[PDB]
Amino acid sequence: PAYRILKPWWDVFTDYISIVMLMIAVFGGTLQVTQDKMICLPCKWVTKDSCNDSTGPTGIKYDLDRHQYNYVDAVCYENRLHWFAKYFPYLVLLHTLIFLACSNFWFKFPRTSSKLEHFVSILLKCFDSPWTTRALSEGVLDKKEGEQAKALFEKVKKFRTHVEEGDIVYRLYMRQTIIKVIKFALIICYTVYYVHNIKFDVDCTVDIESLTGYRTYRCAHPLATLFKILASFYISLVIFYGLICMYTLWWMLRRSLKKYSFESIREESSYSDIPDVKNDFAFMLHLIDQYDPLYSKRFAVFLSEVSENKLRQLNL
Amino acid sequence: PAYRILKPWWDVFTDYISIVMLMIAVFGGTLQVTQDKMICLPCKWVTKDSCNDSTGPTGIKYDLDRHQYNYVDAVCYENRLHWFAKYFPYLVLLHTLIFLACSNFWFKFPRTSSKLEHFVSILLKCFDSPWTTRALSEGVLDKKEGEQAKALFEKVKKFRTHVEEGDIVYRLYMRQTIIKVIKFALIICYTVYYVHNIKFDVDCTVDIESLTGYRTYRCAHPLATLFKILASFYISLVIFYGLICMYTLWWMLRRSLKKYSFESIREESSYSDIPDVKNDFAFMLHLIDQYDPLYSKRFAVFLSEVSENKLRQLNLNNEW
Amino acid sequence: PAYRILKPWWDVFTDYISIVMLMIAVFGGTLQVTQDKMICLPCKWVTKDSCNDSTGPTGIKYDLDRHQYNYVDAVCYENRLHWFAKYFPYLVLLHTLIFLACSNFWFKFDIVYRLYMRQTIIKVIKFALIICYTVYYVHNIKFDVDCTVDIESLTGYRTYRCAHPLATLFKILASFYISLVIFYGLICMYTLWWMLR
Amino acid sequence: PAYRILKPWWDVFTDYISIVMLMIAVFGGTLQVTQDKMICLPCKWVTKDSCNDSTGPTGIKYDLDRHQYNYVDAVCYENRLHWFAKYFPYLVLLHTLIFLACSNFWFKFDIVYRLYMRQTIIKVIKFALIICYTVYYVHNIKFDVDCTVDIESLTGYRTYRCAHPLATLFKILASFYISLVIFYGLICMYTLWWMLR
Amino acid sequence: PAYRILKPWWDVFTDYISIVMLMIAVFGGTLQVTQDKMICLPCKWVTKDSCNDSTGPTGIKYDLDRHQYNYVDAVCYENRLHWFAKYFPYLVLLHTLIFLACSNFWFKFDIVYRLYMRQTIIKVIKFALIICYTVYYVHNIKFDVDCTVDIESLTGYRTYRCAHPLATLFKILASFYISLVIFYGLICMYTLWWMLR
Amino acid sequence: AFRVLKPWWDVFTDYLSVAMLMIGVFGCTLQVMQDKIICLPKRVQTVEMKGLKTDLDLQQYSFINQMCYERALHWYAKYFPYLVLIHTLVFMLCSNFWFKFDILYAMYVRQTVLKVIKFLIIIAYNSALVSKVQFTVDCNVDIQDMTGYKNFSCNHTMAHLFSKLSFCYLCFVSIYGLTCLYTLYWLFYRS
Ligand SMILES: CCCCCCCC/C=C\CCCCCCCC(=O)OC[C@H](COP(=O)(O)OCCN)OC(=O)CCCCCCC/C=C/CCCCCCCC
Repeated sequence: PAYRILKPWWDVFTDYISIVMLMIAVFGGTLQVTQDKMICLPCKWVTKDSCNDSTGPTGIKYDLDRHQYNYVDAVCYENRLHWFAKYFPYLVLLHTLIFLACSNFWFKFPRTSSKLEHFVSILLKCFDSPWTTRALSEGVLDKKEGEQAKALFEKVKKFRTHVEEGDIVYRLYMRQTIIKVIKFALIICYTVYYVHNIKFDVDCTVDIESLTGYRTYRCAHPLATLFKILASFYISLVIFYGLICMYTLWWMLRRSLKKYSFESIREESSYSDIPDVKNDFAFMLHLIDQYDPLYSKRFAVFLSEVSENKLRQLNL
Repeated sequence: PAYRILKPWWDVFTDYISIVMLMIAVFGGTLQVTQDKMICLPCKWVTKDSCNDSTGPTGIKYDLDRHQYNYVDAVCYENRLHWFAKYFPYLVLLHTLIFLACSNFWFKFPRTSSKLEHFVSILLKCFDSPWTTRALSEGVLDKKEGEQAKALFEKVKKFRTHVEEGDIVYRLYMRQTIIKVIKFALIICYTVYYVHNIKFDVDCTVDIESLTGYRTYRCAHPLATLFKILASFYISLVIFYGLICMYTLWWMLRRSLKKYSFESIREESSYSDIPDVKNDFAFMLHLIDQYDPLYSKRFAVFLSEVSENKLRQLNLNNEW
Repeated sequence: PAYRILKPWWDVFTDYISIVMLMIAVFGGTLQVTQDKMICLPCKWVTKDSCNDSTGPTGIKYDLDRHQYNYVDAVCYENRLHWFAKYFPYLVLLHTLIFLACSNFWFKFDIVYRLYMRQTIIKVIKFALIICYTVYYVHNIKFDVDCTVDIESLTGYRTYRCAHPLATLFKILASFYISLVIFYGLICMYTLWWMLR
Repeated sequence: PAYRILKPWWDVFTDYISIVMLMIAVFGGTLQVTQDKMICLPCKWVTKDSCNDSTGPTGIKYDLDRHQYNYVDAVCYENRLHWFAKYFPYLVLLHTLIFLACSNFWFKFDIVYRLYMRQTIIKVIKFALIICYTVYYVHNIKFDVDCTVDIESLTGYRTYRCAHPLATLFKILASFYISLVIFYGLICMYTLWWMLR
Repeated sequence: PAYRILKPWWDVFTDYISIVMLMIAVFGGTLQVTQDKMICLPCKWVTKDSCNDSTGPTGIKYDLDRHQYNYVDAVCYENRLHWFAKYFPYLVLLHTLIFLACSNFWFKFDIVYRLYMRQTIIKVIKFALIICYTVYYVHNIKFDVDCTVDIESLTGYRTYRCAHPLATLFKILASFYISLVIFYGLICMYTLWWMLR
Repeated sequence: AFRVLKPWWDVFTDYLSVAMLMIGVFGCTLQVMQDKIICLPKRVQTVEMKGLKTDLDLQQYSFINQMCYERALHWYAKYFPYLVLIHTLVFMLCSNFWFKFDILYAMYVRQTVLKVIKFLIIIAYNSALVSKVQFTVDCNVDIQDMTGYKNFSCNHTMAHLFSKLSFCYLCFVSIYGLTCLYTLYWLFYRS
């Protein structure tokens, strides 16, 4: 849909980070689905609901069947294992889905999507028109090419009139980035202060004494360390994502995006009456600047009435 | 395709919510197919078919084989596990499929499909027409572009006559929205009332003493709280869907969508002859205004007859 | 392609119902391939090849290995489980494949009118056969199946009481499958009604 | 592409038959790679390498561990199961692939007409060999399998009576396969006569 | 796209080697999720954390439940196995992703010449570091692991002689990786000379 | 389209290499299965027969399984699909070597000669080492200290399948080498 020119480097980096967070979430989720088991063994010596831990050695017989063990595993995996250690992959699924929705909201919101595709289409049309090249290099003009040149001038004028009035795209991108930064802050706060609860050895005390005979059990969690690693790795990526997001907000407070200055482009060129555009038109011009200012240079000559005068006398 | 112009923001929102709902359904379905089980342990001491819940401690011996234990898990998984905890993902898949079929119901229904493709085709090709630029600019008219503009004028008049008679698309969209909102209400009701039955601990009494020796067993359903939170998550999605649909229904009852007015466009433009379209014409024009007013502004000229007279004058000067 | 003008509303809904029935078919086939089995416990008390069904409770010692249990499950799946309860997803696969072959035969082949009329008659009578033949046998899918295979010389018992885990879910498939077939026939009814009017 | 004018109805029908044969081969290979096994219990009371087949009932203790049982199952799966019952999916896969290569021979290879003539002779003679070898060996698959591998030095018994759970499936698969091949061959046979006349 | 003809032969060679080493990493990850365990058998003669080893043969009774065995194996795997043997596939997966991202970073962003400078330098330096760290730790992918955790309060033993099953194959997989990277490194040095030409 | 300069031998080799890759994927799927070897001790301690009590746990049995997989089963018998996959990757890499490269004649005969020698080496090695894929295996690992038995007899579950796959693989490489030798004969028969 040729929207790639409208997503700057920060948007592409955040989308890649969200894709790899989706990968992390999928891997952690399938591991938690398939092989997230807890191996619980009772402790014989109880010291006030605490485990005492005290020629040829002989194995310790608990007289427990293979289902009694599976029941105590389920009970101490549910009741006593901390909820983050169980539902971290689902948390990162929800968070990366919300991040992707925030990123592509203004792409999929028709009120701003229509304006965006309008702006993209006319930029692409002005990219290939040759009056742009004649004006920037500043004559022969074929009837057809002069016709679409004047038509494109008229679309530029009407579309500047249509877009310059409102600031819905600018305010929506404001809302998008502030929501992303506040949710990144919440994600880091809760994840940082909850991550340490992933532990390989867990001592559960669930009182299934009527069903197994033991009160306190010591359980291994073979997928804890891996989760820990993934958690750490996931946290690191959010750091990267978080940093990138702040850049965008910093950029969006670096200067007022609701106004644009054509001083450099019209100063280096002959056409000195190119007007300084505002609002949504200025904002998507800023994004195209962050992609390539050559697009802004190529488009800037259709905004002047002096170039209209030159085109009229050349066409005459 | 180019049907995205007919889908406002609420339709896109519901489509994405339905995609996520289908993902939930598939995840729960493979969970129930592969890992869903029960770990059922007999109660050694019982009191009237109820678990009494009664020198280092030692284990309790049940003298049950692995095959007897499998039988106990199977029987207490069918007979005493709540059916919601078992067939929640299949219910979610059914609800998602019905929602998706309702969303694309007017798309594939031929009587509305023909109107929709005709409207989309002539709207897009009217947008592509340079006569809109030449007219809202206000002769500048080639023989060929004047000919295709006359053909498009004829096509627009023909389609207006063809589609003004029936308002079937508006009624179909009304029916889809009302069906979606009532299905949201039903889903929220039964899911809220039944989500409390997904619990980890289940006391089963299946009366297989002749085969195992124990009357009552205590079972742990491992995928219970998960099947709770997913369901809770699912409920949240439905709420969003419903709210979205609610707004859509409100949007289709605040003003009459079968009476369109070109007052703003025909006031800001020089043409004051553009009439007010009705019925399905008005409904699809309102749906397009939910996309942008620009498409309606560039098609209002082709809907006008004074612009047709001006074009006819231009072609008359072109030929003569 | 451009043949959508030759596919009316009934054709579109029948095609969508056919795809949905194909999903049900492949789901049932995957379940049969992966998780279809039985759990069979011997009956301690017997009375002429029938389970007699006759302080703290204790477990019954069947005195059998795990592999003799596996042999009992295999033999009571081969002998005393009904063939339809074992082959229902495959029969539904065959019905859906032949149904797609009948519905889309004229696309891949007054010749066209003859094929269309033959396909309509075939699909109506085939809906009737499918609904009758599936409603008739749907009671053979039971949770509990008592098996009696005479493997005493290899196991030590004559009677067992198997349980089929994926049975009732198949029921939840089968009725729903039948329901889809019902809807198909309903559409067919309207088509025939339209073919009368 | 636009080769449907160069592909007549018999080539398309044989291609569809080959597709069905391919998915039958895939299903058989999947079943054999995941769920294929045998379940062997020794014959406790034997009379000259033959199973004699003879207060409540107690399970027979063979005193074989689950691993000894696995050893017996594998050893009897090789040395006594008929080779067709084990290699049917691979045989049908090879036959389907060679049929595909033969049917799609001119599409990447009056010399074209003579090439099709030789291709039809090769395909029909392979059909003849296929139908002969398949028909002769369909009835060489049985559920209950005798086994006399003489492994008394490792488990303590000589003769075993195993169960082959998906064996019947293969027969049924083979059964359907026969029909496909016959159809394919019959269709191809017509083509030969269609070019002979 | 528009970058097909710019790449020389060595770039295509690097791309092919990257794809091979990509699916090597992926297949290793599948093996790690599937069959990554290790089986510990407790030592019957333990004298201060040391396995002494000082008619028909008979087995040894350890009197451990299968679940105590599971606890022993899990603890000896997450406490007495080197991070390299446990996380070989996730680390090589990270190396694949970083290598591919650095190979294609200039697409996503003489600034282009300086970018491709930095990417080639990063590629060659990471080749060097990967070779160093891999050959420095390749010895720890070995079968026999004498684990000693002292969970005798739960098992009654203190040392176990485990043997990692998917290790030697992992070893040869690792071997394959380094050999591939070696050719990659060779090609990389060529690129270095070109971009130092 | 180079199909004009692609005679029958090149297309035949392409389809054969696709078949090689399919065979290698199937063999890798066979090696994916956890149950690989099954080991029981030897000389373990109308006539009614009784089962011999090996006095072994499940984990002891698994330990002997992996040990006899280590030290008794042949390396080719354990990574035959692995070699097959690597060698078909080599086949598809060097099959288009003349296309992806009197220099034209030179690199074409170079491609044909390299393909021929790879075929001949594969034939020699496969014919030499194919006999090592046996079902009944005798294993003499020294795990008497942990299990109690010093000699074992094992069965490799899919050894027959690997032998059949190797027979099909040898037939495929045989057709490959026959058509490539015909290519070499056509190339060097005339200038
Ligand atoms: C948060 C949700 C996000 C998405 C997650 C979707 C959930 C997917 C649901 C299940 C997926 C696979 C279904 C498997 C069912 C069959 C189970 C089965 O046969 O038994 C489990 C079986 C045996 O396990 P245990 O006996 O514990 O192992 C021995 C202990 N040492 O476990 C397995 O290893 C399963 C087989 C592995 C394949 C499943 C996928 C695992 C993830 C693969 C990682 C690498 C994939 C790379 C992707 C390639 C993409 C190009």
